[PDB]
Amino acid sequence: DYLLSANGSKAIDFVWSNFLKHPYNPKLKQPDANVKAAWEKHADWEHWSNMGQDWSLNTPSGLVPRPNHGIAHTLRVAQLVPVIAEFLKAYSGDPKFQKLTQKEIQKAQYMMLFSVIGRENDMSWTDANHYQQAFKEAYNGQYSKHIYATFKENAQKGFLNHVVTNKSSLIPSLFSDESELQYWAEALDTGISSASGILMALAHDLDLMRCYDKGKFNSLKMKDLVARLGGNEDAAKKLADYAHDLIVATGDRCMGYGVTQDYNYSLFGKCSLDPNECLKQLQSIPKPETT
Repeated sequence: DYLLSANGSKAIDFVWSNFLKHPYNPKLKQPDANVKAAWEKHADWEHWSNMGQDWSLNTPSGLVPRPNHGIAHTLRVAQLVPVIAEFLKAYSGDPKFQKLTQKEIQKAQYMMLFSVIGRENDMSWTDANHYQQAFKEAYNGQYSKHIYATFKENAQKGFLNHVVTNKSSLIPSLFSDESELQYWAEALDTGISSASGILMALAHDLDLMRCYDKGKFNSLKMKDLVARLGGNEDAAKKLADYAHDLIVATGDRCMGYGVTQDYNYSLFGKCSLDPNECLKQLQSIPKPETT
């Protein structure tokens, strides 16, 4: 809905041109030797190479930077938000989800456009916890700034930059005033009980089927989604099927759910190098109906 609006289109162009079309930062590709050694002692941690994973992807259309957190991912999580809201209203059994007016849902969708702009590598929140702990263990307890939290602070900076540059178009029609804007900017700091926060978290969670294996996606994402939909596994599966179909529509990899696939390099390149083409492919997917 909001992604074709003037405000949506301008936000997409901002995040694409200033952040998402550019490479990750080579200085964040891997830890130093000391941090690596401390990290490797934790056999239960995913390997430190997660920091440099998914750096870029060659496609017939060009070399795609940040392929696992680029324009296709960003547009999909934004597109998921209104559909998730309709599923929550239909199946959650929690009346708190009717605080989701169109304006609320549009703000949540808008925020998702800024949800990965601060990234300088592909590492997860858990990876950043591990880096910070490994740093402490390698360097006599010394403190280091949490890498993922720094990404989110940089995203807040870029979000606020865009919104204030376009304040007359966004306040009060999307954000009522500067105080409300401040609350939504603080909502980018994702590490959650509000209706809009749950909505944004579920969009992030669903799209992780692109990079989680099936055991991890089912245990860490699907169980929670089913419980949020009142235990309705059929409804959760319809919603996950939609997230899967958006992934396939953009040529992206799908590892954790449904009919799995590797990248379609041609389609992924076309979508990942042209936001408007990516959005066109996304909107060709039927939105599921709720009872």
